[PDB]
Amino acid sequence: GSSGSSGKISNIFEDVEFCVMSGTDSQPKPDLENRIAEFGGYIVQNPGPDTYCVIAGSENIRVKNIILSNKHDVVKPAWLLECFKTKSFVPWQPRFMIHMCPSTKEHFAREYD
Repeated sequence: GSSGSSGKISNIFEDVEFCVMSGTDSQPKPDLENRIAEFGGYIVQNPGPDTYCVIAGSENIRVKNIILSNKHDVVKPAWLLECFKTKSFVPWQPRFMIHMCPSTKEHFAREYD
């Protein structure tokens, strides 16, 4: 709907969709969902053509389906924290990303070397 003077912490995730499948002990699944939004981010249920990426700390039923399709990329729920603690858009890392399309993974392969 509409709004007035929103009280968002930052806009780092401005116009950025987010889909959380599962979280961790310290932080529950619906943990980042709330935060992200506060940082000017969008939270959906199912990943689509207008989705940045997925956030999954482990492998689950739903998460799997997304993996099989090999269309989107999976990321750990921790990477999100680094942004909440530094209030900035932290650069993707090989330790945070769990699954990356064959078009993106290739790029990382080089970096490793």
